[PDB]
Amino acid sequence: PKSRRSKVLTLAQTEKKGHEGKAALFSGVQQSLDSFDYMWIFDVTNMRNTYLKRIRDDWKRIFMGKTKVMAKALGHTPEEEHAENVSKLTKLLHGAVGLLFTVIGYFESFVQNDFARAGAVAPFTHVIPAGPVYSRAGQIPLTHTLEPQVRQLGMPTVLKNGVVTLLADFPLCTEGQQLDSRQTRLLKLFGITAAEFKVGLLGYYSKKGASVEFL
Amino acid sequence: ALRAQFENSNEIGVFSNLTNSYALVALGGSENFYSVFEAELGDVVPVVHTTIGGTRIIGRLTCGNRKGLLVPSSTTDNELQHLRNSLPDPVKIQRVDERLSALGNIVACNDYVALVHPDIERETEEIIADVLDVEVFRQTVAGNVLTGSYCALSNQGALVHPRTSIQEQDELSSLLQVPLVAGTINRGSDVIGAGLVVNDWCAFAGLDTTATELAVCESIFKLQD
Amino acid sequence: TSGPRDNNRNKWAKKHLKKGKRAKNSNFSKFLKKK
Amino acid sequence: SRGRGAASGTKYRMTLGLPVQAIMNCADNSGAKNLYIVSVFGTGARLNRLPAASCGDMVLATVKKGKPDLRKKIMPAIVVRQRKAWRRKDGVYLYFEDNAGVIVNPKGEMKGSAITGPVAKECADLWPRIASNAGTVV
Amino acid sequence: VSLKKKSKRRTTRLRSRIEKKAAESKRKQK
Amino acid sequence: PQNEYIEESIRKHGRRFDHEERKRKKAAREAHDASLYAQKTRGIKAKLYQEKRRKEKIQMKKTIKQHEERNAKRMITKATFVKYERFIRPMALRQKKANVTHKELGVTMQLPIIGVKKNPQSPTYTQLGVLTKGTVIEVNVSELGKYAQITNNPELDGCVNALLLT
RNA sequence: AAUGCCGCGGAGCUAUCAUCUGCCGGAUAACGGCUGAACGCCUCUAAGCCAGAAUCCGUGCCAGAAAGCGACGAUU
RNA sequence: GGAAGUCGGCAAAAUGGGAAUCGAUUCCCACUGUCCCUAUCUACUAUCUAGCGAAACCACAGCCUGGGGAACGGGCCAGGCAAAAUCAGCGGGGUGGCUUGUGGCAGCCAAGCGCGACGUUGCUGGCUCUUCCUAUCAUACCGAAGCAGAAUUCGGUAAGCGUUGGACCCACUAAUAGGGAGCUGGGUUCCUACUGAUGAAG
RNA sequence: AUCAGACACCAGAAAAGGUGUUAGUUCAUCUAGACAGCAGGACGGUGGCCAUGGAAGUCGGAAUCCGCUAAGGAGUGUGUAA
Repeated sequence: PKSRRSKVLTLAQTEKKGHEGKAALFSGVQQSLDSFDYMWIFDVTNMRNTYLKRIRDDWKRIFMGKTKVMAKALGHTPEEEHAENVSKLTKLLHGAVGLLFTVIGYFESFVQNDFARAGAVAPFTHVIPAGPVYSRAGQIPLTHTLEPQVRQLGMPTVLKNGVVTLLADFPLCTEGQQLDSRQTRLLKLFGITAAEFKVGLLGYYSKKGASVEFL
Repeated sequence: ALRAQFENSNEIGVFSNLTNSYALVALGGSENFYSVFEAELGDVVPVVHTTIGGTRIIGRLTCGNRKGLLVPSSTTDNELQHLRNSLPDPVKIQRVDERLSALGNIVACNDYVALVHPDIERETEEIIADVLDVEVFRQTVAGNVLTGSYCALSNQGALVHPRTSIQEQDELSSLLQVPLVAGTINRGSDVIGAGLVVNDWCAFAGLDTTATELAVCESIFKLQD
Repeated sequence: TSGPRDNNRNKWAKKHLKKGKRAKNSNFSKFLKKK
Repeated sequence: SRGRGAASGTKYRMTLGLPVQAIMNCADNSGAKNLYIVSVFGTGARLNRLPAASCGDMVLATVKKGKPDLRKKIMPAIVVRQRKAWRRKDGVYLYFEDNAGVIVNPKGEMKGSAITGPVAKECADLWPRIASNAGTVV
Repeated sequence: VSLKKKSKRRTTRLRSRIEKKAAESKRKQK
Repeated sequence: PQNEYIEESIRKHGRRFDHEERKRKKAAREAHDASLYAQKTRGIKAKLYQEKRRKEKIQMKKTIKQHEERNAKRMITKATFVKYERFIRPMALRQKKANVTHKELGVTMQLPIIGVKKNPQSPTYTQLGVLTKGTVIEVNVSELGKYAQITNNPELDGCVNALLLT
């Protein structure tokens, strides 16, 4: 009756709040602004949820909601903004940045390694030996039982005699080159910890000082 | 002891005849049979790709030994001339004016002694003794007249029916001066001659011959060395 | 069994005509043609 | 599979002279005397055409006269001799003076042991077992 | 060419029978 | 080959090289394939396709509904039951057991017909025992004697399905 | 001797009772794909394309419009 | 080869005959163109010719397809078509747009408008003949299936080509698929068409 | 429309199917960035408990709770003996 794309559906029963969620995030942003101190600006990064939970553990709360939603709730104009001189702070407020309550030394120094993501550049030129696959690139003192990985890899490999074997060596990563999705997915099965979580503490919206520096 | 099939048939004795001086293979089918025979006897004795009377049962139509060869009456002049040209000079060929045309079925002959169909003609018996230079004896095998088809002969061993008795076994061995064993070829087929062709130093049987049967033929023919 | 109208039978018949199996007809024609 | 079962070679077209209902002589030493033709293998769909056999053809046979235990089986039979004259492909015309045949299993090795009388070479070539156990092959 | 399996033109009994039984259908639904 | 030999082959040698992408493509284009089938096919195959698509469509609408609120010759031509018998009553058309369905209990019991009282279409058929639509027949109710009315036509349906008068 | 009877009997006729002969080019259907939108993904289809059945159309074979025709020869 | 034909030894050949059961039937042997499977030979007719020379029948005639409410017909409608004169054969011509593959009773829902759809649960006539259709038994090519191979099941396109021999039975066969539009048995007491043959004429 | 329509209450099939097209009616989010697309997160108590050779959300039996949120369902499917 009409050439239109089909919209499949499932039985998840986990529908989101949408506008209600945005309103709740705005209310939480206002509460975080009204919170006591420590005036942090850091919400998330390429790090995993486990890293975010670990960071939140050293606090008594990291929360930003949708990016620029809290900035819109606060307001670019100082009259709408709860803080002072927030006109310049709103422009700097981009990406995943949020407040917390618990610090500076841990954020500056403690940067746990994590699996890399696409778009960045690999720290070196990772290569994979030919023949049977190596789980840890020779660091395992490495089972070859990843038979389903032979079908799900797409690399030049053939499942011979129940063991995934690569006909020729394939360089997974190259130094100075942007990481693609295929390279990132291939490196996910290996130990490529090319990441370093960071935080931003340029300024602090103190109750008395009210000096949000841009250092 | 080797296993071979002419075309897709277990009967190689019917389609070929083997002696201690030459080999004969059927013509017009697949030469894979000729190829197999040449692979084991090409450097020893000549192999002739021949037919007898425009027919491929040359094994059961012609009987011979290391000395001479016999052909039936129905053998054409061209084929007889072909056989003479192919075979070497020290081998003689003879036409037989025998009523029983199937020479390979009525005569089982080794290099020294031959046992023949009981009702063979006297003139046939005399020319057999003249050409083959063997002692000829009229007797039946397990009460069965077709000696050439129901018994296989070599210089050092021979086989007969499993239906023969022990006293018949002893009498046949005594009259042939060669060890004789009651056995079967091609997995229970009692046509030993049709399923087996043997010279004094090698043996050919059908591919359907059992391992036990091959061991029996090897044991009687002393072909391990 | 496939007939003569078979497209396969036509195809390998064409393959026979594409090779030396018809070259015995070319030189055959050339012999009378020259003489 | 019975139709061309263990033939070890194709047969040339031969004059048919033994149709069904034919009565014909047993040629082996198994003990049977006479055979009655019931059907012939490899006959297609020809309207009103009486099924017929030639030398070396395999037929369904009933032992009309013979040993009782040889009977009560519709047994395959190989027509080895035929009275009707037929053209051998080399050109000569042949005809044996009686119609003879042998009792054989479907595989192609007979129950008999020795054939009394002449054997057509066409029969002996499609059936190496008959050739192996034949006495005179013409 | 018609290019059909069934003719698009109808017989006079058939066309008359529609007005015969279409009216009865309205009578039945009434 | 023993037991699960093919996945032993799958385990040892892998699956066919193009299987995953071919099945992905086939599943993707199945949406167009179903519509092409619906618009091209004719006859019985179209009609069974129509009925099965209606069934599945109503079925998927119901489960998405269930997903919703959970989230929230003088012879007798009629079958008979056993001078006056001038006509011929065939024993073939004759019947002896009927499926009587209780009204309150809602259970159908196959019981023999004790007798027939009267046929509303024709009282003459009552003497012959001809069972017609609406005919009154009495059957034993010990396992449940009570009367009942025929709820169908024995001549057409063949099976005498009746509703108990209770 | 109304073909007296019998044997052989050329020629002719004839017998799957005898012998010979029975072939290749396109377009498709089921179906398998390429590119590719519609619908920023996908997709054999919508525009196009490829392979593809003893199928359809031709070639071949038979007839030759007796109201279809051309070339050539002679022309009282 | 020897009743395999036919409802069946009708008719011929054996010269008709041997044994059983109640002249009939059956059986075994015997015979044969009833048959496989038709071929050949002779006479007459038919053919042409010379002579003679009718009759039945006759509103008028003469192509087919679809329609003409019916009765579809040859005349009417719309088409295919359509070329003199003839010869010999053979006999053809003298009632739903129905219907199909999925049973009857009761209850529960309930997209919706007291009904209420699908579901869901409760119980007992045969012998030969031209052509067409596909709704395909086999052959060709495909898809699916514990489809390892072989063999096989189901389904799709497909009607080009085949779909037998004997008394539901038993064989063969790749298969023995289903239907539409000259003859005989047991059971109740002129013209036109088709096919060949000439034939005036730009 | 690879078997269109000229049909004539379109009444027998008729109840309906279609990723064919054009119009509408009623509800949805949307420069606080809409749908889609690519990048990533899609977690940790926890392999919750019976159930078992082997079942870790996904052979199978009731849910199906929580720390974090911007969100990670005692889990939508594939898959793995696990």
